[PDB]
Amino acid sequence: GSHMEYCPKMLSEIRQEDINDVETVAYVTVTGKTARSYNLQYWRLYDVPKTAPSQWPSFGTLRDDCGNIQLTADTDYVLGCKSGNQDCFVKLHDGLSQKEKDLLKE
Repeated sequence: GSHMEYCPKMLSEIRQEDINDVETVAYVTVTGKTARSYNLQYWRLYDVPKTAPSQWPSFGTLRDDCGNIQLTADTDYVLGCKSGNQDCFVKLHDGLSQKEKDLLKE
């Protein structure tokens, strides 16, 4: 079926509230798109809201059932997700301010 939980949102600004409400925040590149999911390369899991797990896969996918995002090929994003890559927020990595860098402990 379709799930509101697989409708990622673009964030203009990453704030503490956004970080606290996800399980992981990651630095990713979108490497392509299958049917309904973006393909992802993971570069780093930030140590927020909690210290990052020791082990994490280099590849993953992000499902979008809505289309309220239009991610571009070979483009870098910060991706904040609850477990299973649901209720995600997305922000262009090249658009990070120093404030956001500090929140992410970049």
